[PDB]
Amino acid sequence: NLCPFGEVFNATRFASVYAWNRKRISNCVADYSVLYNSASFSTFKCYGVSPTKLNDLCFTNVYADSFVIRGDEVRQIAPGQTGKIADYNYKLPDDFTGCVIAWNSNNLDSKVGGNYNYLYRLFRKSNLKPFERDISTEIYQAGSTPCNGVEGFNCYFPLQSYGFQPTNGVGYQPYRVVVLSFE
Amino acid sequence: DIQLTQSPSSVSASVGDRVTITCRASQGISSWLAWYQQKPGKAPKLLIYAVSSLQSGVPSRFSGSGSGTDFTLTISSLQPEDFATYYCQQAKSFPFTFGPGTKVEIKRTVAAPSVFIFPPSDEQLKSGTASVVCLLNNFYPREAKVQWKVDNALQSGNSQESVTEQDSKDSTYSLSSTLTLSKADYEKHKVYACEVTHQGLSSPVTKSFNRGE
Amino acid sequence: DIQMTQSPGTLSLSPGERATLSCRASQSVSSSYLAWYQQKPGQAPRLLIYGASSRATGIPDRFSGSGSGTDFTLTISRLEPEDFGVYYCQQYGSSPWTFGQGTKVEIKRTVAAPSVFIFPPSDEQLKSGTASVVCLLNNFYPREAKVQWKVDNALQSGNSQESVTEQDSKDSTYSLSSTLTLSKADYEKHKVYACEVTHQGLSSPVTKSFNRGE
Amino acid sequence: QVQLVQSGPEVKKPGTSVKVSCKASGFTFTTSAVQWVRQARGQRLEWIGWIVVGSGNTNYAQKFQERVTITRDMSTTTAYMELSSLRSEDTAVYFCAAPHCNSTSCYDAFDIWGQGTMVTVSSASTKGPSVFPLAPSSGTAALGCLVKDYFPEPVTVSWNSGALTSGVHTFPAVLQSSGLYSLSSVVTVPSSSLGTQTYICNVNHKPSNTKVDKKVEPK
Amino acid sequence: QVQLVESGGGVVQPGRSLRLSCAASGFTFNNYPLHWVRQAPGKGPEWVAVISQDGGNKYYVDSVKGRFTISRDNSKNTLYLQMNNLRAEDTALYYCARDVVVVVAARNHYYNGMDVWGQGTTVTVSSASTKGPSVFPLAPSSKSTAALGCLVKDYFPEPVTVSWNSGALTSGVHTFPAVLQSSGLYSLSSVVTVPSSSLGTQTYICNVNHKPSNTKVDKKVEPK
Ligand SMILES: *[C@@H]1O[C@H](CO[C@@H]2O[C@@H](C)[C@@H](O)[C@@H](O)[C@@H]2O)[C@@H](O[C@@H]2O[C@H](CO)[C@@H](O)[C@H](O)[C@H]2NC(C)=O)[C@H](O)[C@H]1NC(C)=O
Ligand SMILES: *[C@@H]1O[C@H](CO)[C@@H](O)[C@H](O)[C@H]1NC(C)=O
Repeated sequence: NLCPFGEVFNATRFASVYAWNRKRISNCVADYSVLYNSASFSTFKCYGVSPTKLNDLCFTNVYADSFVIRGDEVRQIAPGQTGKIADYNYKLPDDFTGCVIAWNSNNLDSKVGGNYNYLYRLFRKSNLKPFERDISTEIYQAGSTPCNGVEGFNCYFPLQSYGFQPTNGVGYQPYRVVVLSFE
Repeated sequence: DIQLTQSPSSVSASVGDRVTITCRASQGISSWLAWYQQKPGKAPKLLIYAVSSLQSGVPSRFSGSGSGTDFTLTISSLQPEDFATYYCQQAKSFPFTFGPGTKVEIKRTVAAPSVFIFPPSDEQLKSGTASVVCLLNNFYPREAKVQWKVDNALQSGNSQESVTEQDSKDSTYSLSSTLTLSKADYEKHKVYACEVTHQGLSSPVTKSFNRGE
Repeated sequence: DIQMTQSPGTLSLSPGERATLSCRASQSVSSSYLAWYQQKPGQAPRLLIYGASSRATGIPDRFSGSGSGTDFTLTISRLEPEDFGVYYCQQYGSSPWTFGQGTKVEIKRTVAAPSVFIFPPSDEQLKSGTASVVCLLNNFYPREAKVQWKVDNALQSGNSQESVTEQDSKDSTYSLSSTLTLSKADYEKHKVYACEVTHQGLSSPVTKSFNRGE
Repeated sequence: QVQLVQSGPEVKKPGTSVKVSCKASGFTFTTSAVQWVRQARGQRLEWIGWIVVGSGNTNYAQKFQERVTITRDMSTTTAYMELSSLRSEDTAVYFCAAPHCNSTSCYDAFDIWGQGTMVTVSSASTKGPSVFPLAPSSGTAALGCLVKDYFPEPVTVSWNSGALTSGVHTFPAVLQSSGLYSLSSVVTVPSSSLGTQTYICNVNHKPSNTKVDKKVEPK
Repeated sequence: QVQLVESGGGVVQPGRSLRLSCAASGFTFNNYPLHWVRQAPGKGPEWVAVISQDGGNKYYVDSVKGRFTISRDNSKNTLYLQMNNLRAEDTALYYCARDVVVVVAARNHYYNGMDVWGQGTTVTVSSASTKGPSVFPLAPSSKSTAALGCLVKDYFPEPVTVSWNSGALTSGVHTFPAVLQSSGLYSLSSVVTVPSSSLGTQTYICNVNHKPSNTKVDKKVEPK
């Protein structure tokens, strides 16, 4: 009785951070020891549960949230963080019990001239609640004058493209992130 | 260096048919692939970019799909101005590589080639060179095999072929094969023949002549 | 592009009067995307009114705004001495965010004739091989003034340049400086150098001259 | 201090490029926008283009689509304006303007403005001015100084080291066909004081480090 | 109209140089990167080089790396390809093309294909001397609809133009593409199918025109 970890980490295409995808995993034995021992994963950090002592633990359900950001933003996928991703795209609660795994995906998600497939929310009037998912494309009204669906001064599109390039700095290269939560 | 392979290499379709062309990449290239249409004597024309984004002006009967290593170009109802060679190009990294192309050919009835052989002219023999030409006129399909035999001796490496584009009137092809010998070698033999095997011919057709007569 | 035209070109008004400036668009524009700016010489533009009728922060309440569509108005109820400058209107709704050509609000005054002075080229400059004769028109109103150089009764053209100061903050007059430039060779070929000044305050053109040497 | 500070004066040869900086302060740069406007000496305001700070998206005018590219750097809270292939027609003063915004909302107009950046484009070289005296003619008399042949702008002129201000007119400089500037500064004084009051104009030209104090004499 | 016109091609010996130009009009030139694509006779297109909008980035295929140099003059709306140390495998028709700029969320993304192509300019790298063709008759057979034609043999460079009876005879004419022989000269055949009855009562003249050598040869094709 194994798990779909194979098709979640080694998936062909990931989702944008603003439209983060969630896979549900309930009752299947897994070996998180081959992942902690892997140099492929640039980030393996767990909260509320030790990353070493992980295989013994048992919880009723496991959620696998996956998305793509850039390297400088991987520090925001943690409880009590602030920034573009944490405030407007993906917020982890303070009492989050799980792990955050990330690896550099430059060879897959970067294109010469810039990739147009991965977006991130740039404007929002209020911060996201923990595990909230916002995919609305409403024109952000930054001023008092109401936008009527048309962009302009103080009327901007809420989503922006990363424009991933292979020549970008490693801080700006694409990173695929997988967030495991245990309830 | 990203390679691209297309299948099939040729397609014989008719007006209204649903034609699908595939493009396979040696590595995953996400949604960064384009499709081009090219007619003889003209620059390539962009039809689709980003897998499934129809270029402005291209009729909606053209469509595209795919992701990663496999991509598809579909023509719902083929129109007469769609018979051309189609190429797929990836844009993940430089160098931008193209596919080998797939030629969309007009389907028609099998027609056997009319075979004619021509001895070298007397004026050319005065130049010290002899050229024997074998003409395959108005046939279908394009596939054809020509063998030169000099006194029943099969030749190899001393002939060149040339095929016309598909005819705009009868959708047939024409082939011209030239055997080139020196005047010394040409006058050492008597019988010159080109044996033509073709799909419309139940058996190889041979046109010959005897040097002089 | 949307063309913005302003009027008047120069608004000559007395301190304490009510000023009215106009801003015209070549097509109907949103009232919430028009602004009025004030600019003083050597300074950056300063936002006065935006949204056609929304006073900016710190702008006095004597500044007002009205209009809709293609016609807009900037009204100053009581004109203060610190308000005499240049005013621009810009629409920032449809790109490009075009500006108007500007309206100069000057202090109106009574006609004052200029005091005219002529200056021969200094002996130090003559040592350099070039001669510069200067004609000063001092403290006059209105700004319009005409200077003609005459060298041995020969009217000059194409060898002179003018410069006008901003309106004075105390007597509301302007000053003009015109420079005639000749080489040392051509300067010594003539004897009488004079500049003729024509102005509204002069009943007839005034001529100030000097004799080369004496 | 809701501020918007720009680069210093620039003097470039024709055919080169200039990049003017514009740094924000007081408000949160990340959510505002910055437009660029130029003004030639004595001309109107010409809108060049604007940029959204958060996204970097740009809109340019037709007349600047070819040689201007507007950028920004949210780390250094600064926006830039690159002007390629300079020519004499580009000699003007360039302003940057932005609405001040907090973390979520913006002002409804361009209320914050920069001090302005003057860009001079010509083949001229730095040169100090030659100051010649405008002597008074032999109840009120006029005298002054001729600040001739300098580059680039500007010069500053004072009379009696700042003591004499009444009746002083320092005219704006004209650009001669030689590429150099000429400036005259005059003062009107009573005719009686000509023999018992020394008049000295103080000409300072910072680009050439020239400090000339010239005394005007009644011949 | 959006248009790209290239020029500057021609015949050149191996090891020597050539400079291609590309004249653009109908679009803002400096907002688009530009590609050079070549296509050998009978083969598919091969991307050669690209240059960014401002000229700061340049990429080349390994085949031309170190020999070719791409450049652009945004003030003149002109693209250039400087070809040095040319080889035989450089012979192709050279197009200049405009980059496909994908816009998502008002952001531009470059290097996504080529949408506007030029007509192409031909370069030919060969050490062969310019030579007009010999025109030999392919006489119709005695009894073997009959076929006759002309053999246009040994000419350089491309192309020739072949008409029959000064263009009056067009029905049934097949002018084949030329083959490149091992000698470096081109050979070509142009044939026509006619009724056997007309062989003794209708002359057939093929007209071969070769501008590079300033030769026009007309050959009378008659039965033996
Ligand atoms: C961020 O600012 C908005 C709007 O502020 C307006 O614009 C500023 C430039 C300044 O001129 C303010 O005086 C303006 O009010 C704040 O939103 C406003 O909040 C008040 C609170 O009661 C409300 O009455 C208004 O309707 C709101 N207006 C808008 C346009 O939202 C907002 O609270 C500020 N946020 C923070 C964190 O300070
Ligand atoms: C991913 O693929 C690698 C091989 O490339 C394999 O070793 C690894 O176990 C895989 N992991 C998952 C989670 O699919």
